[PDB]
Amino acid sequence: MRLIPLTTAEQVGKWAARHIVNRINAFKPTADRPFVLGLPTGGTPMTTYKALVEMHKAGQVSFKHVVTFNMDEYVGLPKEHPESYYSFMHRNFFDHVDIPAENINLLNGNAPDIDAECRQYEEKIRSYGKIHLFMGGVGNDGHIAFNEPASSLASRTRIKTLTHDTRVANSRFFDNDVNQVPKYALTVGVGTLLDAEEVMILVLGSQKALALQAAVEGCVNHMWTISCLQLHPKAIMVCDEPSTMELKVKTLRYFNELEAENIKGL
Amino acid sequence: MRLIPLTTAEQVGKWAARHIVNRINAFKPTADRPFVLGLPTGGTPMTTYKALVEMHKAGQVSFKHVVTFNMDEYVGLPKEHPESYYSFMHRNFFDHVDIPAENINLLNGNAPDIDAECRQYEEKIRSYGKIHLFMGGVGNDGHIAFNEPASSLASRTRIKTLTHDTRVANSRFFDNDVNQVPKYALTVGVGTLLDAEEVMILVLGSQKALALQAAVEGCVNHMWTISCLQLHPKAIMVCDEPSTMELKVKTLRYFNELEAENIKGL
Amino acid sequence: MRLIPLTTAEQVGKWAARHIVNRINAFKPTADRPFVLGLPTGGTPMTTYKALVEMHKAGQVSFKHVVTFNMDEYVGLPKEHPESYYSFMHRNFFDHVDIPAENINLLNGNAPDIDAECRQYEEKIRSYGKIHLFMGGVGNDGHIAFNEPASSLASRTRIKTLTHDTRVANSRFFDNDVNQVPKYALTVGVGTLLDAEEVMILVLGSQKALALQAAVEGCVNHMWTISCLQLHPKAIMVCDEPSTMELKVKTLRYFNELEAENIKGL
Amino acid sequence: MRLIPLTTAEQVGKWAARHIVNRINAFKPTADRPFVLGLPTGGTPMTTYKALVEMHKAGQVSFKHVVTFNMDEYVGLPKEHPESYYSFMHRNFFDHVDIPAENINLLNGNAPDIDAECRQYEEKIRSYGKIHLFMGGVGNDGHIAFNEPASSLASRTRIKTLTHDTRVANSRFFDNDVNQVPKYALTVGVGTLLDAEEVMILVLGSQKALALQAAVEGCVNHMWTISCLQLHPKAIMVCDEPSTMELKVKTLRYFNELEAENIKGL
Amino acid sequence: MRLIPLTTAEQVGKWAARHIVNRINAFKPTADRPFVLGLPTGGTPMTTYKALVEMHKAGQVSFKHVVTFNMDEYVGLPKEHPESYYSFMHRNFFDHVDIPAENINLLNGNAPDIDAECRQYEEKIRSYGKIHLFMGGVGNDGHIAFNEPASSLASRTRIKTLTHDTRVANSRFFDNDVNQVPKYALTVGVGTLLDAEEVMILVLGSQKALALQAAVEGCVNHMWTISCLQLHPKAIMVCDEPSTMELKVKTLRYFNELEAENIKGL
Amino acid sequence: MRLIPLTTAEQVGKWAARHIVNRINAFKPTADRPFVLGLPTGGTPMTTYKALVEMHKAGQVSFKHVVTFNMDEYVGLPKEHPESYYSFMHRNFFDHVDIPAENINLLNGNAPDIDAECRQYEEKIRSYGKIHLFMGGVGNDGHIAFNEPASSLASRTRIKTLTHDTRVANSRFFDNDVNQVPKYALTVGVGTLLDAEEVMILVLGSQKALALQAAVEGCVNHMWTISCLQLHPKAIMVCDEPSTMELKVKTLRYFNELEAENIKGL
Ligand SMILES: CC(=O)N[C@@H]1[C@@H](O)[C@H](O)[C@@H](COP(=O)(O)O)O[C@@H]1O
Ligand SMILES: CC(=O)N[C@@H]1[C@@H](O)[C@H](O)[C@@H](COP(=O)(O)O)O[C@@H]1O
Ligand SMILES: CC(=O)N[C@@H]1[C@@H](O)[C@H](O)[C@@H](COP(=O)(O)O)O[C@@H]1O
Ligand SMILES: CC(=O)N[C@@H]1[C@@H](O)[C@H](O)[C@@H](COP(=O)(O)O)O[C@@H]1O
Ligand SMILES: CC(=O)N[C@@H]1[C@@H](O)[C@H](O)[C@@H](COP(=O)(O)O)O[C@@H]1O
Ligand SMILES: CC(=O)N[C@@H]1[C@@H](O)[C@H](O)[C@@H](COP(=O)(O)O)O[C@@H]1O
Repeated sequence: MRLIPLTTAEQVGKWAARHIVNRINAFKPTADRPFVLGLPTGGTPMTTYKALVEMHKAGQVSFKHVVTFNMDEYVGLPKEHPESYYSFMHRNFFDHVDIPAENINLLNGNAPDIDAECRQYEEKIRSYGKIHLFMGGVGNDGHIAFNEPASSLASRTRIKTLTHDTRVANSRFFDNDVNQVPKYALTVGVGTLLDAEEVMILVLGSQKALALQAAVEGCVNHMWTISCLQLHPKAIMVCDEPSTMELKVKTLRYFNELEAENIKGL
Repeated sequence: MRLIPLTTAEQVGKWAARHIVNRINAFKPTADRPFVLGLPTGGTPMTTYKALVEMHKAGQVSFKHVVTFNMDEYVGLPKEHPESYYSFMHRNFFDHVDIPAENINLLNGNAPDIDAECRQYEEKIRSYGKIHLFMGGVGNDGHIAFNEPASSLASRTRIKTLTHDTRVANSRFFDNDVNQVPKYALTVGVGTLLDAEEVMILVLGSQKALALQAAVEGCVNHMWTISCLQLHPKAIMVCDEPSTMELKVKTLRYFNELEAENIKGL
Repeated sequence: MRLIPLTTAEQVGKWAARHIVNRINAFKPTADRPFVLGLPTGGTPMTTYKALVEMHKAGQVSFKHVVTFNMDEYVGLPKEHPESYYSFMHRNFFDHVDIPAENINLLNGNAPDIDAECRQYEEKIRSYGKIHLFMGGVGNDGHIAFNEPASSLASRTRIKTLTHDTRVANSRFFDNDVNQVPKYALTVGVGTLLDAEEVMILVLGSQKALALQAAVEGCVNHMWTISCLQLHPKAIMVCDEPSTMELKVKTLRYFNELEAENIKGL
Repeated sequence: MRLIPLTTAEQVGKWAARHIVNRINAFKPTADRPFVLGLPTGGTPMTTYKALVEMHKAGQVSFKHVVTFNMDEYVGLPKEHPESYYSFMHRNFFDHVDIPAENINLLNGNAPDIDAECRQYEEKIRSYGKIHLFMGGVGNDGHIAFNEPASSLASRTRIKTLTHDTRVANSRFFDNDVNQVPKYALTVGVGTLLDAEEVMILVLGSQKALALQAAVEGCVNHMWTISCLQLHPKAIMVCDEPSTMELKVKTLRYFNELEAENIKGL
Repeated sequence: MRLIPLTTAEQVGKWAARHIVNRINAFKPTADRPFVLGLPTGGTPMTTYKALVEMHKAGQVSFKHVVTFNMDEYVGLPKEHPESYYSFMHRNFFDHVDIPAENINLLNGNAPDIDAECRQYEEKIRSYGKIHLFMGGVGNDGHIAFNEPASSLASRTRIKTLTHDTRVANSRFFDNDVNQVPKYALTVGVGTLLDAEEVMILVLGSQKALALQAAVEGCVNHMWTISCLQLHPKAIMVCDEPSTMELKVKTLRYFNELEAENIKGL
Repeated sequence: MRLIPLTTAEQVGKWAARHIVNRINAFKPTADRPFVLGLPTGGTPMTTYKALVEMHKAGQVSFKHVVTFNMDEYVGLPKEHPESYYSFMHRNFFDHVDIPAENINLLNGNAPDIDAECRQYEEKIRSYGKIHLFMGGVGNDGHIAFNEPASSLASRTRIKTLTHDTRVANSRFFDNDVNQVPKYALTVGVGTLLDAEEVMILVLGSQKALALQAAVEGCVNHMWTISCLQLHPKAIMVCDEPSTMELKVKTLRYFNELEAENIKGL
């Protein structure tokens, strides 16, 4: 696992965007061989989306040949609701880039047949082969996507019932009313993520400090699903300062020496 | 992982039996495509066996097309001994149902070639493809089948030496004489169980409270082999009240909200 | 997992050598079907190398048909340096046995293309199929090979930056000057080791007590990479007395009863 | 320790306030023998001060012979500042009760000699002899009063430097500008608190769930000073529902039945 | 702390009983200066009372000038009930020794004013001044006397409500009917115990293995009140073999060599 | 607790030595009111004694009215032996300062009645009244003085039997022959230490990293007696860089800013 210890969310987003652009550009995607990118929503990826749009506008990247897959979506939330994940992704990313509409994949939380929706979603990823880079965040309770505590570390895309705390946390976007936050969501499983070629998790803020420690210094367990990355051959966690506060001095020292050159864009 | 928090062993057995019957019936087994069921012995599955026999007698299930595989068997215990696992399974289940004798699989603890016995057992499961549902219990020390502490989480069917505590625990059936409990047993491995399509563990009594916590809230480790279910994509633990006492309030609250409808047979 | 609780490093080496000889002899290697052995360096395997040379001289084993692969090698250390792993292996083993030079595999820490070196190394193991028995030691911090804390449990052969503590520990061989210990090394990954048919770890001295406990009684985690053996279907740890001091009385009692006969060569 | 498991903050306040009134009335304070009360600030005791004001107005209690001591005060913040603990206390409590100015004892955070201030404060308590009941809350990191992690469990009243985390927590009352909150504060020590005849801690909210677990289920340590209550002969923890989420089912079960009759008052 | 590692309960009793006799005889009790002895009930001290009776009959000790105090007593159970601690003590000890009735002090669980009872009890001890040796056992959850988990480490003699687990444990003496065991009990507190000049705890059985580990290797906390012995200047733990199974090899090693000569008495 | 985070042992010594001088000079010792100083041996305080000698020679401090007490002494080792703590103290400190022989108090490990020795020692301290400052180090397993793991947190001066590990640690001064180091030692107890008005512990080296974490972040327990400082009202830990490697980033951050001005002295 690589851990990039940065100072601010701004730097985090600049590092992540830069890494994505480099993967894409080094890959040289075509219409017959596209780059498959997995994406998250939430407050965490905002700086990364901001920097990506910039770079695109500056002619640094083209998503003309990039296929995207999102991690999850709320169940029973109208697609046009400002807070639906479909809305988020268009408002903050899709509307500003040159990605073909047929290249965008999102789960339908209003699918009449939930199981069919999830299976087809997995079948859609398979037809492309694999996700080259899956970007994500981490929940306060250590959840990756909506794979809440007690989720199988070998789980696939399926419906999950949101923890009360996740709902309270997400009430931010629902004018602080937990009663308005959807109780369920369609989400890719831990095994789905483990199948990605590279996984990049963004960690920002003190609220994630415990989740980072569980991920870095904790053991593999299903209560903190982010611990699954210990089993992934190519995981990177990009962090800011407050999120590293629960780590041991030696752990951070090691990562600091490691990424010294790699983080000095300046 | 799903955890069904019930109150009594009676309810546990009624839930388990019901789940098995539904799997079988929904599967619609034929002679060319049989349902493969993995089974345990011990005090734990008694209520489940009781309810299964009932349902069969009431014409709710037919084991005419069900192939069974048992988890383990004592080494060096005569097959006719009342306490041999072969005896247990016939006395409490086989004698009362319409399952063909050629459809029953049990390990021979008196096999002259222990390795040959175990290999053939694994070869027999393979010829059928896979075990559709493996039912089991959990030991006080967290063992699944006889995969005692320090057993490989990728182990296959093999011979294992019983822990002293397991023997003392099992002395119940040997008129409380530990000296009469077999020191060894042939058992399916953790990897053998992980290969099952669905795994259903029954947890009953306060003696299992620590094992349940290790399974639900603990990390993956080989000292408590029941933790292997965290790696299984389809595990269910059916519990009574005393076995949930070591769990965190939040953990039980989550599972209670989850199974509210699913447990209200009434 | 099997754990052989011996008393001295001498006995440890005699047990390990004996086990290797038995594997080789029982295997009956030919030029068309050679025995593939993975090997370590460091202070730990000295007694085992000593006993192996003896047995060979006594006509008990022939490495004429054995292919070897070493775990790691220092980056940027001249091959002729007495402390290079290449030097170690020739000085303490190769020079004294009848193994063909074309049967020896070592990583080139001076490879101009580090990635190419590591990939080819993995390709070389694959061409042979698999490593039949991989012998190794364990670091104070729980590292297996140079898979330092925070290494992926699914990692392959690659370059790794040595922890400061590992360097201080290895300064023994560099006349106690940490500044002389190479900062990097080419090493086989955890997944590379997990792929071996059998893994035998030698644990000697009180300095390894914490690493042994992490391995035996701890949970699977990437901070203590030796915990990966819990996932291996055929691991054995051969220990002396001081290295078992952190284990629970019950754990050692179990292993003592288990290996009573198997360790009484006398 | 007694732990009163309630559902709501309103209930906590009603319970706590009734407890104080009962103790005072049983004591029968007079001019020569006043009842000494220790009090806190923060959002936690708001419902309690409210209820207390209700009871006084209703003629249920009089503070005419109650001497009070507050836990702490910010250093350098002007007395008349709306957020000084002096203002909080008057705005929320003193302004509505019949307590004579003589009886109010608050730490002077703007004293010329901070060392002398703290010492005279401890002297004040001693002069009266003993604080009969000390009410307080608990910080998110378990700090009691301003005895931050790593404070001595035998500490007395002194100047203390706040944890960045505490400042972030308190920034709420300073328009969320961490730069606004005072870096230092005068506070009673853990020893001062342990000297109190009875200690009642109010726990409200999910943010305090870890602190509550540390206090009830953890060991005594100076990182979570709230754990010092395990050494107190008369300690009570009054909690609302979300604060008990990290406790064990058995832990909450025990307390629920103990306090059953004691909370049915409604 | 001293820990006497023995093999059998008979040895524990013989050791413990010799210790008491030695202390008494060294003390040279008289009418004005009696030796004060604290005593427990339960299955644990059976071998000790037996040995003690043997020694007295043999003319080795006399209790004519020994004042005794028992740890606890069930509330509401009639004195003459075969299971009241009053009956246990007489049936098993007093009936066979020369202790005058005056010297026997037991808690009256059927007193009209439970509060007054506990207080007078503490007064009794103070009148004599000090308990020279307090013998006791440890519950499965580490409770000492009836100071159940969450009791204050500074508690005094008071009424206590038993844990459901304790009641299940004690149901043995009530024909295994949990409904038969008293929900309450008067008991000496942890403080009362810590006031004893010397405390000797007998640990027998596998059921006490976790409690013994908590006491010796755990931290001080009120969940396992037996941990309070870490703060005692003169504490001894006398154990049989299965009770030491959760300790570390090094822990038991240390104690074994310390007590080597001390237990060879046979 | 205060923790002074320094980089080098030289800095630790300079800091610690300045602290002692400051305290002495502020105290203004005289013949009737001497300053009582507790002192340790071992490699840890070498830089401190050196600095102290420098300051005395420079006319900054005088020990003419300082009474000193040492923590411990080997039993059975002749006084004049180069490694007796008596020799260490004179060779390294007393020989260079103006302290009169009358003022030196060392434990006599070759006394005819070890019990009487320890008791008179405690009497010596009491006669002076109080040790104003006790300087000491911490063992690798966190033992303070020779109060090895499992010593009472309320212990007094007594004979103690060393842990094999401690002997291995001290064999350095006995030509690395463990057989050379004394199995027993007279030592001040944890209680004796807690009675000191102020306790300053010097922590140097990576070998002490776990002990430092136990002391600062662990719970109070008798396995790591250094944890007793959490109950002390005036404790200071002076550390070099590698000793802080197991602490949390936040823990070291806190202390760094507290002591910022306090260590800039250089
Ligand atoms: C409607 C609903 O919420 N269904 C989910 C199911 O999809 C999931 O598989 C299981 C937990 O299992 P997992 O997290 O291990 O997949 O919980 C619930 O049954
Ligand atoms: C006769 C006997 O008891 N043999 C078992 C062996 O079958 C098992 O493989 C090993 C533990 O390994 P495992 O639990 O990881 O398979 O212990 C013993 O050697
Ligand atoms: C030059 C160097 O040191 N490169 C390594 C890289 O090879 C390794 O993959 C990664 C940790 O990841 P891993 O331990 O999980 O493979 O750390 C560093 O980036
Ligand atoms: C100005 C200031 O912040 N002073 C405090 C001091 O009062 C306190 O004693 C010590 C920690 O110790 P304690 O928390 O154990 O008293 O830290 C700081 O030096
Ligand atoms: C009737 C009854 O059960 N009373 C006890 C009380 O005596 C005890 O003080 C408290 C717990 O506190 P302690 O264990 O810390 O004294 O719980 C209960 O209220
Ligand atoms: C000769 C010898 O080694 N005596 C000590 C004794 O002095 C000490 O009190 C006890 C442990 O108790 P403590 O460490 O709690 O005092 O162990 C040993 O018996």
